[PDB]
Parts: sequence; structure tokens; C-alpha cells
Amino acid sequence: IVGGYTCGANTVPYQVSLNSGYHFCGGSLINSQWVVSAAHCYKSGIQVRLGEDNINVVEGNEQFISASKSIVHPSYNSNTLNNDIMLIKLKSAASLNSRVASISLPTSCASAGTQCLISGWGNTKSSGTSYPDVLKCLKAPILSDSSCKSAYPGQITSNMFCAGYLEGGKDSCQGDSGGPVVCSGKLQGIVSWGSGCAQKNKPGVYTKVCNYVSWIKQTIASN
Ligand SMILES: [Ca+2]
Repeated sequence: IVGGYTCGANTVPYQVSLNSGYHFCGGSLINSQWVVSAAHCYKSGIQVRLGEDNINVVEGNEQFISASKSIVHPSYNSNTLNNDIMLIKLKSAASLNSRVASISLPTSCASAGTQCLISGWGNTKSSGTSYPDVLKCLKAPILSDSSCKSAYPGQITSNMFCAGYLEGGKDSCQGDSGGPVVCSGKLQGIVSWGSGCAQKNKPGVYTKVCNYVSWIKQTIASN
């Protein structure tokens, strides 16, 4: 997250770190046994780390749980990033309380102009590289359909939206992929892609979660 602020310990209690000997992606806890993340983050041997704030120090509150299943959406396209969503089943249920909690799925799409919270442990610089120890947050609005398509001609599907800032300096970034975009207490997006990070006229592009609510519930119920 570039241009964001330190969230504070366990103020985003649904935020997870996906770990393979290092932090590589984010995700969102949606019930005690299941996490939602981005398909482009798929790999085998995932450990899910819940209740994290400082990802390099054991502070108390963490729960580390192995992934037992990782289900990439069957229509995921790795060139376009269409259908960039995956579901991870935890090997055992997480223990939920005030510091570890699930986030609700949407019950309608969010409009243009709605303010959302985006969070993660990704790069905090637009040019070079610097990775934070603690969780960073950014408030960003959802942009209009037309501005999104003007920004990325021919690349925006109906399963994507843009959010952020067209003037530069505030965006999600590498290492934030798969992390949550929450508006009014609902998970509306998943951090997916963008051109650099925090460049002028190039906002972040997010998977539109409300299009996948029925798929998510059926996939959970079957697995
Ligand atoms: Ca920690």
C-alpha cells in the first residue's frame, strides 16, 4: 500500500497473510474455515496466518494454519486476470474472537464514489521497494465504470472495478494482491492488478466480489 497509514494492531481482524516461508499475498477470512484471495496468488504449500500485525515478530494473537484445499475459479484467465478469485480451505477451523473475525459477503454491488478500506503488507513505494513490518491501510473510493475503461482501454471486464486516485501517490501494490477491499462492512473487492503502483491516471483494479457470491457459497457447500 503506497500513501496509506498504519492500521494499528488487529483493527482489520479479517485480514490474513498467506505465507510460503515468506509473506507473498493477502486474503480475507470469510468464515472459520475459509479464506478468499486472488487466483494469481495460487501455489501449493500455503500457510494462512491470522491475527497478524507485525509479520516479522511473534506478538501473541497469531494463528498459523495450513491450507488443505486451494480452489482457483475454473474460468480464471491468467493473461486477462478475468475471474481472479480463489478459495482456500483451512486444515482446522480458526478460533474467532475480537482480534480474529470473518468479514461478510455482499448482498449488492457497491456504487461509484463509495469509500472502501484496502489493507495489506505490500510495497510502500511507487519507484523502489520497501516492505512494511506492520499492516497498512488506505481509504479509497470506487471509480465510475467509464473512468475505469478510459484508464485501461480494452482490459476491464464486468468482473472488475477500479478504485483509488487518478492523481497518483495512493494505491495498493505488489504484495497486497488478494487482500480485501471492504465497503460498509462488506467484502466488495479483492486486490488484483494495475499498471506500476500509484501512477497518475492508473488506478488499482479489483475483482468484483458481488459477482461471485453464489459461486463462493456453492463451492463451500460442496467441499
Ligand atoms: Ca506477528
